[PDB]
Amino acid sequence: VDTHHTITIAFAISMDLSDTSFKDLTPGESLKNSQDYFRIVVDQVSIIHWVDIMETLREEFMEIRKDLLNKQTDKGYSVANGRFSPVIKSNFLELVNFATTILTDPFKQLDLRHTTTHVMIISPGSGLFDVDYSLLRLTGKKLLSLEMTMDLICLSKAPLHIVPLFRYRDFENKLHHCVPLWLSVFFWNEWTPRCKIYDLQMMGITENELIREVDVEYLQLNKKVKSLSEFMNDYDKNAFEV
Amino acid sequence: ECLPNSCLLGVHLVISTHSGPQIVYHYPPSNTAFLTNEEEDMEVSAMLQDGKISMNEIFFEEENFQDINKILEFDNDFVAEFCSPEREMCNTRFEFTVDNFCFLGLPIHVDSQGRWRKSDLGKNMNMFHVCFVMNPHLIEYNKRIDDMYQFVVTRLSLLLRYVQSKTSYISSECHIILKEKERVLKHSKTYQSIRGAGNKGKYLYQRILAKSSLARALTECVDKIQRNEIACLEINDDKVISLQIPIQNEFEKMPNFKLQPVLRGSYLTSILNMKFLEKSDLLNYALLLLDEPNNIISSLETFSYQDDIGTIILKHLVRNIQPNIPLRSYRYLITDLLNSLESSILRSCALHLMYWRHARIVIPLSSKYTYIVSPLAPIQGYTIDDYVPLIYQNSMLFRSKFPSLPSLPIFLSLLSTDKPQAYSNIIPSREHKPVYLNALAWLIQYGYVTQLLTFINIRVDKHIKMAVDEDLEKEFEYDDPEMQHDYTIILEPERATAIEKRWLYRCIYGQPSDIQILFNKLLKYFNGKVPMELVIIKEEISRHDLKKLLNALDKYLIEIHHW
Amino acid sequence: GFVPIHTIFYSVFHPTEGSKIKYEFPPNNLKNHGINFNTFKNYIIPKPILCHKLITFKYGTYRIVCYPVTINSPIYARNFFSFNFVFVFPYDCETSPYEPAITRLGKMFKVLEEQNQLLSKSERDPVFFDFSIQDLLMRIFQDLNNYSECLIPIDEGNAVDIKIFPLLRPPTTCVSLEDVPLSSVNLKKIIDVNWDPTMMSIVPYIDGLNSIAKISKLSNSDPGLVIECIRHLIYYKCVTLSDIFQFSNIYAPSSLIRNFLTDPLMASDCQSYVTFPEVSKISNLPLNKFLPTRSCLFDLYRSLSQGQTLKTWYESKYMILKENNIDIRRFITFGLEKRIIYRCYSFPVMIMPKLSDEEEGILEESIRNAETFDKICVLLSKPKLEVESYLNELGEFKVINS
Amino acid sequence: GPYNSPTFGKSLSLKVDGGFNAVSINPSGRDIVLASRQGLYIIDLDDPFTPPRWLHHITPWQVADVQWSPHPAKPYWIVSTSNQKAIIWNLAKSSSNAIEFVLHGHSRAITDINFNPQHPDVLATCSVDTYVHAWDMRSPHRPFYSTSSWRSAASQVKWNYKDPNVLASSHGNDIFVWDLRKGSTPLCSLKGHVSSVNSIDFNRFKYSEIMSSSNDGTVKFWDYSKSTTESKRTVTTNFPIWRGRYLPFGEGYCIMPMVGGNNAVYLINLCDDNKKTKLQPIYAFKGHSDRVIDFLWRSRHTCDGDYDDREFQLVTWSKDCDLKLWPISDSIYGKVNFDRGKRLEEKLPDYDYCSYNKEPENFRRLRENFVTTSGLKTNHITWLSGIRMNIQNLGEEVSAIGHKFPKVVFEKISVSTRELCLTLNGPWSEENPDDYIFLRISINFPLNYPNKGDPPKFTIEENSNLTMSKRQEILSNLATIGQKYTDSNLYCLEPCIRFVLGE
Repeated sequence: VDTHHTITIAFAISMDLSDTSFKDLTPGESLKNSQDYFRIVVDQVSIIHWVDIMETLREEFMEIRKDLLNKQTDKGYSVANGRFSPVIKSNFLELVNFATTILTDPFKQLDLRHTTTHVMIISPGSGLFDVDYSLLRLTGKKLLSLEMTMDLICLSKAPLHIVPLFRYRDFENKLHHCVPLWLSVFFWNEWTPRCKIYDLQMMGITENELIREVDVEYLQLNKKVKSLSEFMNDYDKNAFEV
Repeated sequence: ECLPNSCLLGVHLVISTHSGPQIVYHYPPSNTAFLTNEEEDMEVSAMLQDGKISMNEIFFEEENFQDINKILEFDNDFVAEFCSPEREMCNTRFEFTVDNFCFLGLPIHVDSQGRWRKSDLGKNMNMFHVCFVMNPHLIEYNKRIDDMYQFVVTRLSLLLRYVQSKTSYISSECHIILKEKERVLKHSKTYQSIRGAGNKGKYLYQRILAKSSLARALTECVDKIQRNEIACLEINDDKVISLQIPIQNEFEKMPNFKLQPVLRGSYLTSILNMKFLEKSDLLNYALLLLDEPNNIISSLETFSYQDDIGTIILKHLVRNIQPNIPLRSYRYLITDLLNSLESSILRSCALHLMYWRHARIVIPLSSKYTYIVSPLAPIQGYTIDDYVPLIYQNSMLFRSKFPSLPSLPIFLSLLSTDKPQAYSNIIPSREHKPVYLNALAWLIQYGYVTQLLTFINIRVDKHIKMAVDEDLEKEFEYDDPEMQHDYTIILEPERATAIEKRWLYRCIYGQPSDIQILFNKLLKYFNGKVPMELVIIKEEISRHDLKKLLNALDKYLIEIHHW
Repeated sequence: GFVPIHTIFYSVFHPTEGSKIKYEFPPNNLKNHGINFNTFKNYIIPKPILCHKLITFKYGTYRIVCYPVTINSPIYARNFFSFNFVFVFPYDCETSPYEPAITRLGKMFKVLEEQNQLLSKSERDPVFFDFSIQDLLMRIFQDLNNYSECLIPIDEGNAVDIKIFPLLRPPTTCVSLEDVPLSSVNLKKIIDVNWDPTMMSIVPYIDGLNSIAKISKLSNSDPGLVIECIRHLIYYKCVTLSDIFQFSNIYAPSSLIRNFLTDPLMASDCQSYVTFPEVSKISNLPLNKFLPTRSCLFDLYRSLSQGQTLKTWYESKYMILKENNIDIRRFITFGLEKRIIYRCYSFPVMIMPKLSDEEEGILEESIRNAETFDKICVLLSKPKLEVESYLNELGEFKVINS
Repeated sequence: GPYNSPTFGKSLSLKVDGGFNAVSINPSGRDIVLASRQGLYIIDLDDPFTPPRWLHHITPWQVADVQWSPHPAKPYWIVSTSNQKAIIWNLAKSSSNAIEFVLHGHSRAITDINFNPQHPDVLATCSVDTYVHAWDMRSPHRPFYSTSSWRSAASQVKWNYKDPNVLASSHGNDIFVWDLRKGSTPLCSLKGHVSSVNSIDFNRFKYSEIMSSSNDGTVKFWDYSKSTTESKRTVTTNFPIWRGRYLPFGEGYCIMPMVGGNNAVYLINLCDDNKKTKLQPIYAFKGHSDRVIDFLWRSRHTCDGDYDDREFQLVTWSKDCDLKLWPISDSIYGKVNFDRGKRLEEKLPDYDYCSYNKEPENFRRLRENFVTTSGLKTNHITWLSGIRMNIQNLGEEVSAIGHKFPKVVFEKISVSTRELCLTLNGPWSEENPDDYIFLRISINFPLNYPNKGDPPKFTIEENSNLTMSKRQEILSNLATIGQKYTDSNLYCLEPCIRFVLGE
């Protein structure tokens, strides 16, 4: 199209500092102990230097694991520690507020050759995010007061629920689901598997240790039945209830 | 997948000369989106009226048409370039995939000496390729391509090689196809008076199919393979070829209904065609026509051209057939027409009928046999492979065929609401017996009703064990509980040990000699695998003899009933 | 599982001598096996119509998978540059797991050649214009033949990350509301944070006796999403469908009833399965008012028959189950799970409170589709007797226990 | 004991079909494990005629490495890679559930696993996801040490024999030496290789010597106490090297090719003073029509230990599904500077010589015989065809006869105990000559079979269908045939079987 843009690419990392497993995380609650990082790869650079932009992006993505997961201990050596947060528990509203930092002041310096400020979020999730309620309210109030369109793009397949989906817990520990108006979700691409089961796709669970433990029940009685025929009749009468 | 799906999208006719490869006749001229998601007028009118031209009109609709010069987003010269390989890649399997389209064929190339076979276009042509385009899924690609190549492409290409070597038939067919293309595109004013490119191509193809015989063979092959049928093709007006992809409609073990779909009406039997086709006595069984006898005669007249001895014998066997009498009794039908030569002819004709979807093999039907309603009965579903239902359609057909009988719901409820007894308990009188046996053959041929066979296993209690221990000694204790037996199922009594064969022969201790003789002759079949209906037929015993041994040996014989 | 690669070679189009093989691991593997590159050189570097397509063809006993790439730019000689990372496999295998890997390898090298001109500059010859290939091919070959995985860095920001995944059959569309799901695995320990919320809700209710309509009502879920989640669990080979247990059902032995005999662990599992943990109260109820031996279980499994309902079978054999402390639901479930018995479905074909308009509409639609009693009972949320009474009110009907 | 083995001083080849990619050996020298996508095969190296024990674990990805546990107190443990997780097998457990615990570490496929020689309960795993994890088998839930190269996938991980907390890993072209108390920072980074390093190996005698082998044909010897850059020696070959290791005896090293090099394992002396030289091997183990994918060593010695007199046998596994045992001569023992017979500074470890190929086994249940076991062996008769002790064997004779007669059904084949039990249908019915009688014949072979004066013993099971006179006639004719064929010191099992049914 011969567009003349200025791209700005920055990484966005949330690091989990606890040793708790991700399977034990409750749906709706964010990580209590976390550290958030931001690696700006390419600054405000015209898109005619796309070769240099891609080179810097690939080099910094290859170096980000050594940058973050190799912490420095004061004893004179480095210990391989740290874990990236999952997408659902990631710092999504913090990333959006990091994006909206640069539009807080209307009277800033003028980019006299460029017009629109468009923010694209590339995520490996499927539009499901566990968020804080007060931060969600503040993020909505800030995004309704400035000229940005957060175009979230998801590198996973489109899920079975309506996207984007935000799950939060209220002041009474009550789970809620909401779809934000200001976020538009795109997906980058016969039956297609639209639900992610990682431990069965990767075969991460050994066959001897996910064998079924809980079985069919033991046919409990009613304490109102004195005959076997009455038990069969009461089972057939209630075989389709609820 | 057990559901039949011939994955064809079309056929080519790519020939090559010294000047270079070209294309001759391809069909259908439809686009990828539809396939994936004067005197000549009088002749073509007479051929359409007589049924000599069988094209598909949906391939030439306005929304389902692509230009004649384009084949699946490729040019004719492009396809003729990459479907005409070198001499090392010719006379062998040409498999070639372009993303989701597989170009499968067996190209025939002339040798270095100039002979087509080892025993203008007649001398310039050195290669022809009847290329078939398929789009199977990646999970069933090997299966679909293997069955198509084994059952259609190889046979058709070898027959074309033979007729080209002996007659030079494809050369003349290509010449008349190109001549008719030139005479329609550049001479006929009817072509210019027809509106729409699709209708122009339809008229052009009608003229080509009217003048060419190879075009009729290829068109009928594609139309009757995509429709999952037997494709009878006329070649050189002297030889016919029958092509099909076999249908999986027989099952010994019950397939999972709600995990792997299976054709509704499939035969859930332990007696199968494929157990006998792969072996190639079969004459101990009886045939069961899959359609009306006159329809089978009409289909079998298209299996040849000269009405030879084989077609006359096969027609005589189809005309005089009964599903209740074994094929060994039909030696007299071909002794008049001419182990033993007649038994061999009967076997070959039975294989010919049961392979080409004409006459299924069954145990000979009797009113004394227990018949149950199959789980695979065509009750649900609009058609055989859907996934007005089939129960009402077949009830209408049953009422039309038998108007003096209760309805198909009545018959299918009388056979599946009580314990499964013999079929003679539904027939009221002996005058109703033949029409009820015709109804039974109709029920079996439609997959509504299968047979419940009897399987016997042998069981030994503590008394036989103690008697065998006493006999071994010849050459708790304060109580006698009668509900604490020490039993034991001898799984294969032929390969029994010394103690277990003593257990079997102490089960028959005080019985008379006829029970002693019948137990010895039938002991090896008491393993839960041989149905007792086949033992009666093979061992030349009667049912009263067998029912005596079941009654005289009750606590020792395990009764197993399945199909 | 996965076929080993036979020969990997990198073919490039020279502007002078045409298409040629640049590098090939193993060395001289094609000439030693009788594979002549000049026979199929026009498919490795074809016309640009065939380029950027997964091309696979058969050459003798070998299957040759390639992704030809052609880049048109005035920097190169003859206004284009063409290469192909070509994989050779045996013919008698399945190259389907390797095709996305080869396609993505070709696309990634297309991106790299369009970006920084990697493969064209790697030739070290200025005739193509106006990091080692051989080491990369060796690493790809041995890592995919030894680990089914690779991580081979080719630059400071680029690496070849290939993992070969198996291809799975798609789930069927025959799953319906009346089917009960049986989880073959412990689904509570597979749940991580990436699961769908619907599937996470469905998991604590797949107990082997709940219908999909019952699971949808229990989890407050729409039945279509439950159907799709059960389909996804079928796709991973962990949930098998079954039938609603009623005493009006008709069970009959299958052709695999002899597998109760010819199996070293079926009968012992039956003994440990079908028995109550204690002396249950059902084993004290009259009909009207040690573990069980494997022979008893087999004799109970044979005695099922077509047209004889489970009520009649249980009232004919109730001292046997009472004395041996046998749970009839667990007995039937174990028989169905080992495929030694099957259910004969009941079909109400045609020739009490006032039923609602939508209720009578779905009843008429179920009747005109020849649906089973189970599907009608699920749709009306009613037992079999109420459905039978409503059908007798509507017309005369016959039942097929197929 | 290990000194009555029939396969240590002899050369032996076994055909193990199934596509096995990894192999490991018991330090006692008794068992050998082969790993595939379908599971584990445990073969007795003193009884190769018995079919190997199959432990089931189905995975679609190719297995990388298998490793026996060298702990003397835990001789039932096998660590095998199952893609991204390592599986510890308990051979005392039954074959249906032989997995004890699984190490859930790396995200990508585990590439190599090694045991610490000083502390055999410590295991280090390296993987494609650029991580080296050190595990403890006492607490096998999380690794006690994690380190990474962050750029290239690992190929091997090896422990130092002397210093018990130094381990090295090879990641592409680079070799990093890790100190277990120094975190992820490497002690040194050996960076002299041009192509990708395939194998790494420490020196058992020197604290700070490592040999390496890469795809360019270069075998490099390092001494990281002196200099991290450059090498003490550099040996160039004409083939890429897949596995290069130091010799367990003497001063020397053993490298094997990757794709070429005549597919022969090469043994090179290491006794001399940067030295870019060529490969001058002493012995080349010729054979192996397809490439060799691993090699092992089999060691036996005296139990008490006063002099160092231990013998070694090379075990190689190849892509053509052949498992070969190579004897080592005293010429090789002298060409390598190996002092056979020396007062020990420390006594050698003693391992139990127990096999593990045999199947192990242990309201209430009533004692019952539900179904006959006899109503419930072509794999054995096809496995015995691949055994070649390099008709010259009893098992080869049994396999040849089983392939010759498909109708004869074998019920018990035991070459080690020299007992055979075969079932057939023979025409020996006095009532009807056309009737075939099921016969059970049990055959016992002496240890001197088939020498003269040592015939096999034939016992026919008591059959009601067989008359006593016909049974005695058949037994006498079988004894006559066995005595007549053992008189010429030939083999008598095919004339006997062809006599019982048929002529």
